[PDB]
Amino acid sequence: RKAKVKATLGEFDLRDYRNVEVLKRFLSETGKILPRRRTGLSAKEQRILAKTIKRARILGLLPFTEKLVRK
Amino acid sequence: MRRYEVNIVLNPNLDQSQLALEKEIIQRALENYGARVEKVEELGLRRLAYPIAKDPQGYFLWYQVEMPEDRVNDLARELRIRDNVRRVMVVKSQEPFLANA
Amino acid sequence: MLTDPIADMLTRIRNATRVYKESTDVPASRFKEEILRILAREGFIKGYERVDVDGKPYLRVYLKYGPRRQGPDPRPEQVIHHIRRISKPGRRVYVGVKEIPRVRRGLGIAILSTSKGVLTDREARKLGVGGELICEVW
Amino acid sequence: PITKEEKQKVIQEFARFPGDTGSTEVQVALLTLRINRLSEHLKVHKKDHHSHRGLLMMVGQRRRLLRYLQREDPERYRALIEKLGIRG
RNA sequence: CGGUGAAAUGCGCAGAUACCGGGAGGAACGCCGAUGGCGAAGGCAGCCACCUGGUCCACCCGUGACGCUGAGGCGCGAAAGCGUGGGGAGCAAACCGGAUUAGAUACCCGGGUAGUCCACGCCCUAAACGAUGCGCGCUAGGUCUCUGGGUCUCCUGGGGGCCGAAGC
Ligand SMILES: [Mg+2]
Ligand SMILES: [Mg+2]
Ligand SMILES: [Mg+2]
Ligand SMILES: [Mg+2]
Ligand SMILES: [Mg+2]
Ligand SMILES: [Mg+2]
Ligand SMILES: [Mg+2]
Ligand SMILES: [Mg+2]
Ligand SMILES: [Mg+2]
Ligand SMILES: [Mg+2]
Ligand SMILES: [Mg+2]
Ligand SMILES: [Mg+2]
Ligand SMILES: [Mg+2]
Ligand SMILES: [Mg+2]
Ligand SMILES: [Mg+2]
Ligand SMILES: [Mg+2]
Ligand SMILES: [Mg+2]
Ligand SMILES: [Mg+2]
Ligand SMILES: [Mg+2]
Ligand SMILES: [Mg+2]
Ligand SMILES: [Mg+2]
Ligand SMILES: [Mg+2]
Repeated sequence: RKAKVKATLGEFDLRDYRNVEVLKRFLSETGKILPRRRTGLSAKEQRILAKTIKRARILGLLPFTEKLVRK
Repeated sequence: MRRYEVNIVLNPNLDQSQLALEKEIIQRALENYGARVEKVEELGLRRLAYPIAKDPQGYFLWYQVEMPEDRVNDLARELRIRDNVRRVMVVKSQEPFLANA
Repeated sequence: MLTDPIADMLTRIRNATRVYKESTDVPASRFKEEILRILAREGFIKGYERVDVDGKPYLRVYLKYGPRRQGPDPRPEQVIHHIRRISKPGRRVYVGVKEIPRVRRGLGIAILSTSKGVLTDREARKLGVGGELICEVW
Repeated sequence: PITKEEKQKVIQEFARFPGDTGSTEVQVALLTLRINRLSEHLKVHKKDHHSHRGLLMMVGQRRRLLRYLQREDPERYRALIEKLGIRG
């Protein structure tokens, strides 16, 4: 239990593909859509999120991929 | 008929009197294809996550319209001809799924 | 779908008993209740009682067992050791009187459907008639 | 698709008496709809082999209902067929 | 440079590889992604909209046995493969060359045509597998999971798994 992104957030719309400030938090240091293990999301939730992020990337708002910066 | 959500992304560099004219030509395609507009949100411009059309920003339009179903596809590739449009994405409206912890 | 409801009845009783159920319900039917009426007399079941499941006609069959046993498995002797359907749909089995059989040297039953009723092998052979050979029991 | 409003007007058209949400005639009717509606889709989409499957099922079902009605009340069978133009 | 156990064939001073920017093209969709879902099977995963099948739950409203199975028939049917046309990045039967080896005539490496891709028409086979026909009733429970409903501690449907009563 490193940190669950379900808790660090109030309530939001999972079908909202424009809410970058939320969505941003379900991706990794790379653009990669986090695993349900780190998202804490339901089984149904994760599939919905999944599509919303895809929609939003295609819109230009979220990244397909990043580059890992050795921090 | 059905209700949707028209998204459009334009390039950020349009001077006011040029950006005004894409907003009208949009609104006349809409007009044209039965698309009755319910409400609009100009979010202006955000910074993108990747270079769409080589430039790092993009100008954003949103339109909760009410087309007749079977013409939505025309509307889109009719919106998308206009050169200063970098991306169009129309999408069926759906009730928000809420989540917390 | 359901095709033999008398099979279904018998088999309901069979499976019930093997788990030592005290009783099981079976969707009702003038006929089935006759067969049960027989099984009652001959002591294979304590009796049946007509009941109602969700306003649906049913027949509560109350099963009968042996006494508990010693040894490492104590599940009572069965009373209905073997119940089995003979005439089935898609092969009916009619028997003339001088062809009605004997079940287990007289120790068992054959239940017969005749124009004079639902009879046991003995009951039928006494009234001098035969008919459809429904099941055998012991 | 078929909107509720559309289908309801079919129902009321064949309804054997005020409120009959689903007699034989009605079932055949609503089913006859769905079939033409789907068949038409299949003239355009000859590759939707999977949806054709459901069409046989719909058709075959329609036959069995009619088959029943023919035996049941042979008059209401003439009526219902003519009033929908079937068997051909 | 590439490449293997090592290495050569190959490519490179007509400037390759590595690096930045521009463009064209094809084919497949990383993360989500599961030991998950859907489908009658073959099979089906970027995103969107249109057209469309199956299906589950609640209400218990309508019909009133209208049901099940199914020789033949008819339709679907992975991959390879055939005909015509288009397409061709990557891959890659045959074939060409490098190595290995007692010999390779294969396994390894560098090439490469069919093919793999689209449409249309054929082909109709499979470890087409749950190697388990379809439909219905009956016969302890535990646990994990996808998905409905409730007076949602728990109760109640439909799927998917593991463990087990009786039995086999
Ligand atoms: Mg005789
Ligand atoms: Mg380059
Ligand atoms: Mg080319
Ligand atoms: Mg399945
Ligand atoms: Mg398979
Ligand atoms: Mg009712
Ligand atoms: Mg009646
Ligand atoms: Mg009635
Ligand atoms: Mg059938
Ligand atoms: Mg059949
Ligand atoms: Mg084939
Ligand atoms: Mg092929
Ligand atoms: Mg070919
Ligand atoms: Mg060719
Ligand atoms: Mg050689
Ligand atoms: Mg090779
Ligand atoms: Mg090659
Ligand atoms: Mg039910
Ligand atoms: Mg449940
Ligand atoms: Mg289950
Ligand atoms: Mg087991
Ligand atoms: Mg055992």
